[PDB]
Amino acid sequence: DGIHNDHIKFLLRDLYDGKEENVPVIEYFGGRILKATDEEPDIDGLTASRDANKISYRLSNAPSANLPDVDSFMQL
Repeated sequence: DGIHNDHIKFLLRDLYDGKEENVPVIEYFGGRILKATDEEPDIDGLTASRDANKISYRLSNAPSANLPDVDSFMQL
């Protein structure tokens, strides 16, 4: 703890000038998230709609073998 806290202190004082208000805050300490200057789904076999109440994703019922990564589909 000691070693880490000297680090966060050293680090605050050296890049936040004491102001812990400057230290950004997240819900839980998890993995960084990817920013898209797009924000629009350029994804095949997937359609994307939304209101103020609901976001709709649905995948083409066409038998064609074009669908999103199981990975991508969950990042979304």
